[PDB]
Amino acid sequence: ITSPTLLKTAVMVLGLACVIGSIVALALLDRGWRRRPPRTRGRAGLWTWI
Amino acid sequence: EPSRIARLIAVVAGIAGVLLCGLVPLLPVEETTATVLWPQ
Repeated sequence: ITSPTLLKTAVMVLGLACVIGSIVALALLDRGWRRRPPRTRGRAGLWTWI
Repeated sequence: EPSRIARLIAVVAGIAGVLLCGLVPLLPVEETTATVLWPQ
């Protein structure tokens, strides 16, 4: 029947924000080596809606 | 360029996002206590 203290909550929030920050930094790093696609094939068809 | 900055952010927030999560099971909590007495 435990309950988190204030230090545990602060650490749990500030160490979860760092994960998102690092992933956003990785996303910004991926702007160099990204292999751009020809951007075609953008439809579905008929027998897929059925 | 926003490259030399992100290159170090992705490290100082990628290592401090592991060291700050590895000590979550060890931080203190507050536990409730219960005690039954007699006679009452």
